[PDB]
Amino acid sequence: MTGAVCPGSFDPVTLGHLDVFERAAAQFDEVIVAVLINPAGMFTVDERIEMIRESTADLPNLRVESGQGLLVDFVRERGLNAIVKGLRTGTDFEYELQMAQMNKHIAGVDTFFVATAPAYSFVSSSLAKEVATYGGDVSALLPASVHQRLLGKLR
Amino acid sequence: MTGAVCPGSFDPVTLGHLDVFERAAAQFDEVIVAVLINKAGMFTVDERIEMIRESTADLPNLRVESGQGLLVDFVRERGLNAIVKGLRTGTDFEYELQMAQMNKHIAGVDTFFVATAPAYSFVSSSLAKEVATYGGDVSALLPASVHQRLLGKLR
Amino acid sequence: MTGAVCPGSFDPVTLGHLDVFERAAAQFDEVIVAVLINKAGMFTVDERIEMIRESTADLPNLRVESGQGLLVDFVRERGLNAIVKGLRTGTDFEYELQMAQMNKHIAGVDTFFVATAPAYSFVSSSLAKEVATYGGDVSALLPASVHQRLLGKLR
Amino acid sequence: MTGAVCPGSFDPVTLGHLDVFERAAAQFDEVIVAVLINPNKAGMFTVDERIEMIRESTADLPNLRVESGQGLLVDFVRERGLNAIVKGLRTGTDFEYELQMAQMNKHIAGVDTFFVATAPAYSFVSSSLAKEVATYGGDVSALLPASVHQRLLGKLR
Amino acid sequence: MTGAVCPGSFDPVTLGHLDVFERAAAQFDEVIVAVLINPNKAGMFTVDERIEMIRESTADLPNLRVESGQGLLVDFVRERGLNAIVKGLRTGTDFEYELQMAQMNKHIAGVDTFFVATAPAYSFVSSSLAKEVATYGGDVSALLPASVHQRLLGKLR
Amino acid sequence: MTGAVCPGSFDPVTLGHLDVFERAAAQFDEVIVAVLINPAGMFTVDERIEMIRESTADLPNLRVESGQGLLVDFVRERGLNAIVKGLRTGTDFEYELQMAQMNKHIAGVDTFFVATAPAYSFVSSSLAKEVATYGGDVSALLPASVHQRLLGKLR
Ligand SMILES: Cc1ccc(C(=O)O)c(C(=O)O)n1
Ligand SMILES: Cc1ccc(C(=O)O)c(C(=O)O)n1
Ligand SMILES: Cc1ccc(C(=O)O)c(C(=O)O)n1
Ligand SMILES: Cc1ccc(C(=O)O)c(C(=O)O)n1
Ligand SMILES: Cc1ccc(C(=O)O)c(C(=O)O)n1
Ligand SMILES: Cc1ccc(C(=O)O)c(C(=O)O)n1
Repeated sequence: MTGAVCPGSFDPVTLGHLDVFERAAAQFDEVIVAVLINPAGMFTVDERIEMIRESTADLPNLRVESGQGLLVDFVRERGLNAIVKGLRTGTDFEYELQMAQMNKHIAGVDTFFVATAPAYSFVSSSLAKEVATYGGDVSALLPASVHQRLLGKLR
Repeated sequence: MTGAVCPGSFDPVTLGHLDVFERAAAQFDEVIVAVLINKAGMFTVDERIEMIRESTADLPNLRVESGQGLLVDFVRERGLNAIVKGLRTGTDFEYELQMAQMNKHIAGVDTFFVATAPAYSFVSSSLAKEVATYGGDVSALLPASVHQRLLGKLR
Repeated sequence: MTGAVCPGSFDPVTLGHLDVFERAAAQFDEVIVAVLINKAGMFTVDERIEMIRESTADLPNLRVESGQGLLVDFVRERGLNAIVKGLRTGTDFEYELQMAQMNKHIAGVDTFFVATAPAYSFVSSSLAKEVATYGGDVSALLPASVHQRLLGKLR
Repeated sequence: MTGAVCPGSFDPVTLGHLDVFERAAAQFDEVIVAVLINPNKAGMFTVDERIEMIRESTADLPNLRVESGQGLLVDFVRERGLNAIVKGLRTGTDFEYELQMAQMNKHIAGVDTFFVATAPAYSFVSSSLAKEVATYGGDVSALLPASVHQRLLGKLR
Repeated sequence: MTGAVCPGSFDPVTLGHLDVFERAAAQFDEVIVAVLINPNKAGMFTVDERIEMIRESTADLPNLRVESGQGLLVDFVRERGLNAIVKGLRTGTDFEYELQMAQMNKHIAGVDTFFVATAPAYSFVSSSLAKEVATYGGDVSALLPASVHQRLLGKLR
Repeated sequence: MTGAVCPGSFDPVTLGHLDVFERAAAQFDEVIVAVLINPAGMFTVDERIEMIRESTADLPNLRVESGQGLLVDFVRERGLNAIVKGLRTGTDFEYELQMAQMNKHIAGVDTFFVATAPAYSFVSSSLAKEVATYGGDVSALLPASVHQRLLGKLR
């Protein structure tokens, strides 16, 4: 039984995230999306989880959970030791590499990186929110349910 | 009827910026420098605009305006669809690429990048202010007008 | 009286190149595609030129010429002093920056960089030829005319 | 029935490669090491030598096997009923080229590429730099598995 | 009478920093570790604590001394009759910003900056990531000198 | 007694190289420029050494020697264990980092990197030769004696 964790704040989840989720779910027996919260954003943890579940309805081996603290503890507590992280334009890859090597050192957890599809490579949660805030149309970059909710939080 | 917008916070404008303005003005019929308002910074919007106008008096086809909201709206509301953005040492080019792809997606606006001259490649508004704050000589890196104004804000 | 030169070996021209040509032609009055002759490659200079002309028939202000020697001489001998160069995934941008600074130094020619559309961001002439050689379908990544011609050279 | 292909020329395999093999084998049900051969440029080691050196240093990995191939990697992957590649990263990896290839490979064949950074201890070895250093007498013994080191010295002498 | 300044906030010093200190001390007649303080943002450790942790882990380096400062690094360097900075590189270093600062520092004061990559074993530690990991219970004991680790745990508790 | 080696092929030496030499000579008691030859260029080893000696006449603690084989052997044979390498626009820094870590591992030799001055940041031996070959003026980027010799080898 294989498995990996897909971590992020997902505030909100984007089609870039979904693409990575789909690829993880296709290649591992079990995937857990870890909605990591800070001491703070647009959507509550519960809202974020609901948006991810709506978007991943077709992935029966993927589940969504909230987490706090050390990512490697979240991973190991669930009997796993792999992380799958997406890459997009603007990803701080050098910092991701630093964290991957740190996470392997402190807990033996591996990190696999996968680039999101070119079509979704320039969306990020932060930039989608910024563009939407000023009336820009990011509907092609987000799940339909997310775009609906986003307009709600803004209007 | 060609034209481009050169965006930035310009707090203050540097010779690195001016070099890019000059190239934009040499290659496009019309250039608009967009002083993006959203942090208070050191100089007020009017001061920034004044300093740019003073530094670009020899560029007849260049004008300076402030703007709020999406950069692409600023560009499109003036009948243009090109941005000219400078590169220097320390530019977050990956983030600029993300924004360029987003801006093309949401509004059909092209972004052209040009590297500033080597002599001005290590100045930024932030680093110039920091160095000058602590008594370093940045007079070779700023328009003569700007430099005096900066000393004024500090003393 | 604005103008830019779009240089490359174009062996063959891709949709990534065409996207850049289209943007250059939309933002400058005059565009010259420079097919730089110096390795024999797959297609002859005349074939490359033909394929570009066929692919750019809807761009009235664009023309195609071959060139030898310094790119800056090609540009300056046509009364221009701007280069428009595309960026894709795998572009050696650091080398392009070195050449841009050198070209500005020796001839006062500016270089503007523009990222090609995400959909065409992973095609290159080399990778398209390699993949097609081994039977991969690159028809979505090349002008329809070019694609048939490529199949011809292979079969 | 999960699985991935770990590709390379492995001329010779290094401890950097082996680290990546081990991680892939720990995270996928089956792993195939694809020894990709250019039929028009011989390397230092023959295909059989390359395969033997990998097998001898992966004997502890029961779910890993080693096969050679040529042409499109995605055909090698798909003909084995898989659609994942696991590729290692080290210092000096042309990551932008690997990203270009990954996006191309997804486009033409639907195959996903997962990248994993090799351990810091092995992050500066590559087949090419190991061969170069050894050619001029440098000690690369700590960077290559035992199945490789003296065979490499043999080729050079 | 050669010499270099090794700058940082060292809040706390890591084994990555110490590796760089050791290399600088091996290659220059004198080394000064400059503990640069922002007078308007306190860190986890006080200046005296930072200096004590560095001193305790550099006792074997007779030609290294430790001093705090603020403001322009190049003034700290020049007022000591030196004109070289030795700065470490690790994974996640903002090298482009360091390059910008190096060119600025040469321009305004004639001071040269030499960069050296820390050892692979210490390449993924940083003061900030060590503090973050330790805050949430992760084991960073192998990445920090003995002068630091339990003091860090003390601050966090 | 401190010391470092500055390695390269220097075919020919540029002002970028000279800037690095000067900084090494200012910071180390002894500097050795290692002219490394391959199994191949424009100038012979002896010509390269002569051009470097002409350019470094004012550096009494710097000497020039040819070398073959492992750079770390060259360094250690001379009682040293430091390398000083310059950085310019277009340097393959990731490969330099790989070699530095390899060189430290196999022989305990440290590598210090220093960026050349912005004015000399876009010259390289290869690009200077290429530009000069087609009649471009690189005289501001090379020592006077070198530029003289370069015109000689070309004409
Ligand atoms: C698909 C994807 C991958 C990575 C990131 C990230 O860098 O945090 C993002 C995002 O910024 O929201 N998105
Ligand atoms: C000439 C120039 C080009 C780009 C930038 C930028 O990254 O915003 C700057 C700056 O930081 O002030 N300056
Ligand atoms: C669209 C595009 C932009 C740039 C390049 C290049 O790096 O030369 C290429 C290509 O490799 O064919 N293509
Ligand atoms: C461990 C490892 C990962 C990737 C590579 C590569 O860039 O091909 C190598 C190598 O070059 O031999 N090695
Ligand atoms: C060894 C080392 C070198 C450089 C840095 C840095 O980027 O400031 C660090 C750190 O962040 O603590 N550490
Ligand atoms: C000053 C300098 C530093 C490094 C290099 C290099 O990368 O080889 C060069 C060059 O290319 O000739 N020049």
